[PDB]
Amino acid sequence: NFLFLRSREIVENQGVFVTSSNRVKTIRDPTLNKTVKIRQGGYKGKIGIVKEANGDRFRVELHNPNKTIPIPCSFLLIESTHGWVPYED
Amino acid sequence: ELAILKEERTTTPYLTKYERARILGTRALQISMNAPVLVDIEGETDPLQIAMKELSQRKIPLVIRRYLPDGSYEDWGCDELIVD
Amino acid sequence: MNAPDRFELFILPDDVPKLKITPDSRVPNCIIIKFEREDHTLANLLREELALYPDVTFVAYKVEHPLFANFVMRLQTEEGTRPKQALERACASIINKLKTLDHKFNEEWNIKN
Amino acid sequence: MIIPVRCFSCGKVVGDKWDAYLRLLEEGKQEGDALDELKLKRYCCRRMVLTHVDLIEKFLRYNPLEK
Amino acid sequence: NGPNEHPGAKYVIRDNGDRIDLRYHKRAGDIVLQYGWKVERHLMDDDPVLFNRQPSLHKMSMMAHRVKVMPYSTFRLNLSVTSPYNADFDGDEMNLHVPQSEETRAELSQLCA
Amino acid sequence: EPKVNIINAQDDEVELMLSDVNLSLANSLRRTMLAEVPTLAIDLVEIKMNTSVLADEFISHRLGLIPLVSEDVEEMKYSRDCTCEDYCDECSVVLELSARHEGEEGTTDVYSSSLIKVSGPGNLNVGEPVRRDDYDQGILLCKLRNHQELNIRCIAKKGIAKEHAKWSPCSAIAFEYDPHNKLKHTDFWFEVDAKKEWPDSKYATWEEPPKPGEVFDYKAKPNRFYMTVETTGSLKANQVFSRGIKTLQEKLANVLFELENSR
Amino acid sequence: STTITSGLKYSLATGNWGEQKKAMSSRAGVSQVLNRYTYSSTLSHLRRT
Amino acid sequence: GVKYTCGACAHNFSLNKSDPVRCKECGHRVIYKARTKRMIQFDAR
Amino acid sequence: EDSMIMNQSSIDRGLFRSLFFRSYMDQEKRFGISIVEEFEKPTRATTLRLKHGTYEKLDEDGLIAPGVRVSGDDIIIGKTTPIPPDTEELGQRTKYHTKRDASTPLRSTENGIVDQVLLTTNQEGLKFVKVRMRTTKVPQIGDKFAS
RNA sequence: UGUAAUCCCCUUGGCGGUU
Ligand SMILES: [Mg+2]
Ligand SMILES: [Zn+2]
Ligand SMILES: [Zn+2]
Ligand SMILES: [Zn+2]
Repeated sequence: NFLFLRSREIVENQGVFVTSSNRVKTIRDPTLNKTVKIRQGGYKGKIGIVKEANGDRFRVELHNPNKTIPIPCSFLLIESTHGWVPYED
Repeated sequence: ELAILKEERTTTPYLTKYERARILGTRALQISMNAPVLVDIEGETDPLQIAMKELSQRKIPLVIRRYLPDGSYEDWGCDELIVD
Repeated sequence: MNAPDRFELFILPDDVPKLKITPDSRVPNCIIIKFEREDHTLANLLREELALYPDVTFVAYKVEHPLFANFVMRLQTEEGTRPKQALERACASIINKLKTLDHKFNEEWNIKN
Repeated sequence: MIIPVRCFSCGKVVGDKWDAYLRLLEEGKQEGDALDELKLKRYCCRRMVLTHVDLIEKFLRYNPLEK
Repeated sequence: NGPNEHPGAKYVIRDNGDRIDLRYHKRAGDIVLQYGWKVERHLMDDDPVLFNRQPSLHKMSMMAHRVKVMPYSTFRLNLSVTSPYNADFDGDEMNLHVPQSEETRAELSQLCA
Repeated sequence: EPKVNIINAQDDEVELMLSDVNLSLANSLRRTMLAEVPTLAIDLVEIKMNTSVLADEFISHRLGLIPLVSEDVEEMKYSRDCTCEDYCDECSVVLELSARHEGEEGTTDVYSSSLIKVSGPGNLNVGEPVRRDDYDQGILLCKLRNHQELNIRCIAKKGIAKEHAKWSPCSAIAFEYDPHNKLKHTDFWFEVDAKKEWPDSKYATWEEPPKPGEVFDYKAKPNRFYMTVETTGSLKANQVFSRGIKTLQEKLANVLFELENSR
Repeated sequence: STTITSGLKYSLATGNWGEQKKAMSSRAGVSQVLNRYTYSSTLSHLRRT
Repeated sequence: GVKYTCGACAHNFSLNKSDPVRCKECGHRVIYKARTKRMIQFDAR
Repeated sequence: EDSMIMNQSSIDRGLFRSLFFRSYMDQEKRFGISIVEEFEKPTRATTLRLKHGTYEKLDEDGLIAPGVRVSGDDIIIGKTTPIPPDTEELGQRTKYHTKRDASTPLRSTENGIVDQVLLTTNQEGLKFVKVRMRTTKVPQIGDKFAS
């Protein structure tokens, strides 16, 4: 619960002083690099590869043109060892 | 010594375009850094537009110091310089 | 690289209304209509149909930029007539004209088949 | 490289007339008469067949890379 | 909106000077902005930018325009300004410089416009 | 009030004369036939093997341009408007091509007749590549020599020519009015005499030439339009004309519905 | 055997027509990379002075 | 583990990252990798 | 001002469309009696200072295979150079960096399909690869034409 | 709970593009 605050105004101990946190107030994506297919929207049935997997918005590069597009997770079909699987991989 | 008295000021009484541009830039920066605004804002949000509105009403709290070649200077308030 | 998708010429986004109407207060009884995902095909048809109505005193349209698929139309009628009613009458009249044209073409094609 | 499917200007399908055009030229018909016999009226279409250079016959002379 | 969606932002800069990159941040929605911070937002419409063509023979070869974001990959000019720049559209290229401060933006919009 | 008079009729082109319509209506009809009548064309190519001398995307571009029979495309749905996961039989047609050269001599030509329809909507006459006759080999797609094989699977979708020119049913729509220039809509460039330096229009005999003593008529408007509609074979000429009219009607009806629902 | 081989190869590779240690004051640009953008460009390059 | 094709006789074989780079049957010094087994899709535009 | 208007439908039908090829070269250098470079798919554990691109498109031998779509900054050739090991052998379970990455990434502004991969030996008997990338360039606003 | 990565020569010469 100890915080080590340093301030340039304070000269003692080069501004370093210990103060408890209770006394202060404030001032691995398994589908990455996997082949995917789009099932809805304006890109239905296009094969791509997932590049960014921050969350709920996947960046998929398209094999058909030379471009990368965002897409929601619900719109993807992740390839597996047995056909195409929806977003439960 | 170097300062020139208000009675003997001989520079132009108008705001030159360089002074206008610098004053507007400085005021816009200050407003963007949460300085108090001296005019009522209707619906404006751009700091530059607020600065222009302040300038049109002669409410900018800045002073122009015009440097003569010999080193002496004249201090003109932006509220007493005529703006086109 | 920066080329937009071709389907954006005719596919309407959900948040974009197909047809936005705003009054033009500079002159009496005038409205400004903004058509989205449309071009000269509908605009010229509507304009030349409305230009023949005795109660329409000003009608015009323009496409602001060829790279954006929309056009804006200015309509201004007499005192008695609301402009939107005139627009509806124009649409219905052109529809009837196209219907009778289709019927006559079918008759002629069957005759000459 | 190989005869285009559609005429660039208008869009008439000219890709199915290359063999017939060569057959007609083989029989001694002139190029204008051969193009007329194929019902190519607009000169935009006529330039497609008239000025086509068949380069695939040169690419095919190289030994295939697989077997 | 993030650094890939227009309008968006690339960085958030705190008061102490630390830069928060929005590409590599997993909790971008969990960022609250305090007064005095800086957001390195994308270039938007009506932003003054300095525009230049070489060789710069006279002072009309550098002038400040207002940004309008458009598709495709070329800078676009009204044709009346092709005379001071000595430019035509047979392959010429021109340079664009973005001001990075309120003072500099005011200077561009009030002097070089 | 509008009238239609057909001059020549064929499966691939119709030459007709419109009258008692505005110029704007005829031009809108021409534009609609050119770029807003839905047809069926190959839109995805899955290349399982391609050892020919042509690039994969070269052959894909060539395939997309092959016209397919689009008679019953109205019953078909747009790909983006079909709720089915992936592609079903109600929003896509699957064609397959397999070509190979046997023997160590000679060259094999790959024609569009080799495109075989595998799946599609039930009992709908769509998807088959257009053939001039029963013995027409079709569009030349590629050439092969020994040990070169082409094995692809193509998917055809419904679209309009606004999105890509491969969905255009028409080739070139000749359009013409006022052969004798009575309306003075054009001013004729000339060196000596403008009358004998300009060729006569092909419809010049369909209208009486102006009398020598006739004055200009400022009350006249273009009234008779001569237009020829040529198709690529995916749709018949009458089908193209009727579907262009129907598409224009649908567009106007949509505008009317938007207006009525706005209030 | 390395002397002549390396000298010829260096002069043809870099275009400096002379010894490798006398690169300065030697006539440069004698040898150039063949332009293969199109057939006419190659033909023009092969007949240049 | 990965297939290869000779540049002269077009003979398929494989290498184990330790064999000399050479065709087994004609001794050519230039070999090519084989096409990937992934799906290749094009937009036909 | 020397611009021109082009027909979009003619462009769609293949007017002035072209094909673009670019080749990349790399080879294994010899620095000493037993210090050689190796074509391999480097791992995040045994190598240090990796490129920010993706290595998932490389095969077992460190070379991409033809027919694979590539984007900017992707790694098309995987190469590592040996480095004298540090004192990490203290308590690292074989997971200590012995090699440094020298991979070849695709150019940042370019993308396409891997067209053909060539593997052979140089004059010195070391491995030597060439990778050719293919893409199609369609005319668009700003492209230069001339009569 | 197994948790993913941040870095690039220099010199020279040639060939070009826009004026
Ligand atoms: Mg120029
Ligand atoms: Zn043509
Ligand atoms: Zn479906
Ligand atoms: Zn061999």
